[PDB]
Amino acid sequence: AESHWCYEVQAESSNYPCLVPVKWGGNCQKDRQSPINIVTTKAKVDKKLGRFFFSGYDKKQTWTVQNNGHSVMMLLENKASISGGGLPAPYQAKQLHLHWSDLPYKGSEHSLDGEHFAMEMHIVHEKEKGTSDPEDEIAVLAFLVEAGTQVNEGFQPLVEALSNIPKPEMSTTMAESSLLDLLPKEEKLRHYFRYLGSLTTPTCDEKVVWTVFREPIQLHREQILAFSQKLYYDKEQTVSMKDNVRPLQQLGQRTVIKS
Ligand SMILES: CC(=O)Nc1nnc(S(N)(=O)=O)s1
Ligand SMILES: [Zn+2]
Repeated sequence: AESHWCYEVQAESSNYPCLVPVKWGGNCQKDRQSPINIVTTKAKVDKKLGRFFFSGYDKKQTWTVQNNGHSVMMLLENKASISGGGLPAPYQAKQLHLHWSDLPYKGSEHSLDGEHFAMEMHIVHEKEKGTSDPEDEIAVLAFLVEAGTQVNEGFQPLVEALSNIPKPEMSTTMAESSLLDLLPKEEKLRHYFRYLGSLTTPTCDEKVVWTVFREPIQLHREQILAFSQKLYYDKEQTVSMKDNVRPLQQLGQRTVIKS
């Protein structure tokens, strides 16, 4: 490529040339890409999609959180894992990160029935393989975030940490907190959508089994704004981190199923 990959907002907000999403390389131009719009009434029920088992999600830890230049990322270091959820194996948690905007009607990568949410949180896990790379090497759990007036206390350790990592490659330690602190109530997580796709940043490898939960996380408008107010794409701090969102891709001949 002739320059570093970026999101559209970065190219629009700076005179420094970068490669916008439609121009991304790697596998980004192949035909099983993510994110997608989900028509919820067209997704077929698959009874084999049962409940998830979240392991290590309840435990209070002091997570390392970092600005990687295109998101904020918690390092999960195999300290959590998942099974069930119609998955073919257990998966080890690697990192958690987010995509957002600063307007309530956009910020998520996926849309449900043409509606974008204020943020989307991705928990990235790796497959525990056997002897028999695969289409489902990575399991990403996607949670949509709806802006409101409810202060989400569970999110405060993360939101407070943001002031400490404004620039790329900066890391800090979050106050004691659990992954469940960040999620909707567990019982609400029985309803989710499932399809096979890609990572949503270069090289956009087609190795992700996606889960998009129906239940949104409720976050106060100003907790969401704290992301774009405190974070930057560059050490120069010329472009606030927001609209770190890949445009919608075509489902093509794929099928979306639901629990
Ligand atoms: C470092 C790493 O895990 N790569 C990721 N790239 N895109 C991802 S996402 N947005 O689809 O969850 S994760
Ligand atoms: Zn992501």
